[PDB]
Amino acid sequence: DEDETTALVCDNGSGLVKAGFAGDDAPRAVFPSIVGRPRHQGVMVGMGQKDSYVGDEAQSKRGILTLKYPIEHGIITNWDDMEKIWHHTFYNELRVAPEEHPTLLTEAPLNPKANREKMTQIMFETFNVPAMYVAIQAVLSLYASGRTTGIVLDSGDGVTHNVPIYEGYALPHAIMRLDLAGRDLTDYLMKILTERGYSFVTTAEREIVRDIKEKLCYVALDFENEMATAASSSSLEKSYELPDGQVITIGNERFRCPETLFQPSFIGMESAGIHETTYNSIMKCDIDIRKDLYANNVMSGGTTMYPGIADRMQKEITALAPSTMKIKIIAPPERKYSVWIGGSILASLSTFQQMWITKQEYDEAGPSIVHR
Amino acid sequence: DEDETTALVCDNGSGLVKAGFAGDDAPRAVFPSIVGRPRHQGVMVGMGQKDSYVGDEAQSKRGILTLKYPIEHGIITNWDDMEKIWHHTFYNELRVAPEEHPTLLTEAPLNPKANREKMTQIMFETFNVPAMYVAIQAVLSLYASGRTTGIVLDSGDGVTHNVPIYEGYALPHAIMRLDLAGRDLTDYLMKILTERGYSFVTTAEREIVRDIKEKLCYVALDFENEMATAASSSSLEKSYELPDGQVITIGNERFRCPETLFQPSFIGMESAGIHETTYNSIMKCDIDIRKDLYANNVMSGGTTMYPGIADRMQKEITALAPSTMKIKIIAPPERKYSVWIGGSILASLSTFQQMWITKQEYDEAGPSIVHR
Amino acid sequence: DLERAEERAELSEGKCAELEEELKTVTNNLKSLEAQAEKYSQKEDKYEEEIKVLS
Amino acid sequence: DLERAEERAELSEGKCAELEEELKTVTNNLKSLEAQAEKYSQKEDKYEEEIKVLS
Repeated sequence: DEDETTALVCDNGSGLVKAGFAGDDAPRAVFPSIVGRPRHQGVMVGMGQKDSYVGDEAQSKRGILTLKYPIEHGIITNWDDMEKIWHHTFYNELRVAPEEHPTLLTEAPLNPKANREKMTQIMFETFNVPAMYVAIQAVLSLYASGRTTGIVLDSGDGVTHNVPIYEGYALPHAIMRLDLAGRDLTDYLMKILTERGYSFVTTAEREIVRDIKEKLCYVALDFENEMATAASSSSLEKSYELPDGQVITIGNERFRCPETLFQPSFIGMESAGIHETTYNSIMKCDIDIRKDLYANNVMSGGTTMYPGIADRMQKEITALAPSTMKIKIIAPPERKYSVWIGGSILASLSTFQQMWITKQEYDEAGPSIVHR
Repeated sequence: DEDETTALVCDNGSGLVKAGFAGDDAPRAVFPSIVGRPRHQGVMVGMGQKDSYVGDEAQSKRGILTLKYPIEHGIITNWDDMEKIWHHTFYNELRVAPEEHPTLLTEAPLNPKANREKMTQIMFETFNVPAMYVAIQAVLSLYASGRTTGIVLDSGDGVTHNVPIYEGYALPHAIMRLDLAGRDLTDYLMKILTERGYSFVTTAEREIVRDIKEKLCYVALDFENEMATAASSSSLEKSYELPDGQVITIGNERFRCPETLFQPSFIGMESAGIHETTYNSIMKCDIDIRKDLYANNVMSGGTTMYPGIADRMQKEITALAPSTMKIKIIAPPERKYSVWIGGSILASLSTFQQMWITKQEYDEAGPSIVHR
Repeated sequence: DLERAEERAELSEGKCAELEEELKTVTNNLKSLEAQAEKYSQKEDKYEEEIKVLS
Repeated sequence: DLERAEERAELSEGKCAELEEELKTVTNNLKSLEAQAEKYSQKEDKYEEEIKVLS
């Protein structure tokens, strides 16, 4: 129990932090990855002067603060502001004292060696956690779907990745990163919806375009004869009621937004798209392992939640793969937390105890120890 | 007690001064904002030659003096004559010595920086008050209705304003000023009542048209089919008995006077009216704060006291606002003193002590100190 | 059943406010008429005593 | 959001009724004080005219 209860799992994202206790089924804490700094001197009624704001209080009060994102494209870019988000996570969100809890953290696919050593330096030397561990994100997603070999298409708020994993070892030279994700996708909907003849003028109009994207957006299979369908004008249309009455209608654009993930050309991106990239990762891997990867395309991440994403991907890679092959696109329902759940499982596991980096290892080996 | 008893609250208006002690429920002193200067040399029986007259003695003796209004449209226009009204307030009306009383004063919505510094220069350097503070009027009105975010429609004797306030900070760029108020409104009634076939010939006829406006005037909802009602001639009519017998009847015009506040066109004004202006203030503010402002339209000022003002405004902005919105027009009964009461509360408060500008702050920082 | 419960709530809150407002005005018109009545009763008794003495 | 809208509706209807009741009582106390005030004002003016004439 000492640490059975006690292991923490913190998944640091570009848009959201997911956090909680190893053992739980889902994150106890989910909140924006921002750190707000007040543009002016003054106070809220009853509070003192605050130097900084994090998560939702930074979002809610955004009009008087300069908002900053510590993690650009999955990589920690500002370490002063990240130690601020961690502090908030332990002390306010989970309300635990960190110096008696083992902490499993996550990093990104080709996270620079030096960063994995730096967050270890900050975990052990400024938070004084007993022990910690850094798992790679795609690797926890795979594992949370039971398996050990597969290829994960991972897509969240600032990055998309393909991480081919074989008997647990993520394959460095076959990993692909595509910098277009849910953030890019909300801003494109924004324009095709103002372009539908609308105005997201006040900040209460801006924010909810993102809630339109999440609730009403679709990834149609045969996106071709779906536009064609749009035109005959079926009961395909969908009206959402705004903060007030102002019933906005979205028929068609509803799927023009996730067609951006297959066609980056919709947004002036010259890069290849999700399905081709799944494939290219795969023809960059060893030959003998390619049947395995093909029958185990595990999807994780908030942006892979658009319904019919899996069917489109299913047919997208069948038709690029040699017919002798078995294609299989696994997309679980909890996928917006796969990464986290994979960490919860792993860290609550009976056999993981012997991989925890302890302060004994650290004080004796330097940050190098956990770096592997 | 030193200053718990001792804080003064002086609300300077275009028509009336409201004054008294922080702590009280209502102003100890209310009187016209005039300064009379005798047109001829001579005396009243038993008095000496008087150079000047202020408040009610200036009104009562108006036939031999040239009357002057120091505050034009809420802004202090003559500083020689204002120091005269302050002097009168402290020494004669409240009969206090100012050099041992902290003084909370009020200013108008976009009061020029230089004025807030000038009345501070006169408070500290010619009245020698221990400490003082200048609150913005709409902001005290809001606060006296308990809240901190809302939009105040403030309307008195020379100005009308809309001041959107968010967690206490009045929003400069969304404030609207409409120069038509109770003064304009008494003169319009005057004409529709002489136009009813009457004569307000002597000064005892002039003054009481204003007491007709206050007692008998109404703001009808559906001002349309209220004129229509007037015609069928119901028992809608209302006769007032003059200083003498001369029973004057006012049926209809009774509401044609406050319909001027929604239709400025009744008086050759091309500006928009109260309700549209409430609204325009609101579509000039941030988007995310517009649901707040809509559910918190606080009314203050002598001219917002016309019964049924709130119902007309209620329906005036519901029908301009998106139906998804909650409208809420708060109009308290003490509203002709909201501003003052908000100051009484605030200045008698336990936490306000640390915002008082003291002579220590001033003698050391210059007028800049209180200016903020 | 809701748009109905909320609509009934809003109409009764509106009614409530209208009546509460009509009241501050009638109880206030009052302190004024009761005070005017007492002021006149005292002016009356004074002149009733002075008429007795001039008679 | 409902048990909340219905509960707020019931409490505001209760408030509404209490205030509407307090009012029939204050407006009724009124026709009485205003009538007493007018009755005395007329007794006053009569004796003020009779004191003038005896003076």
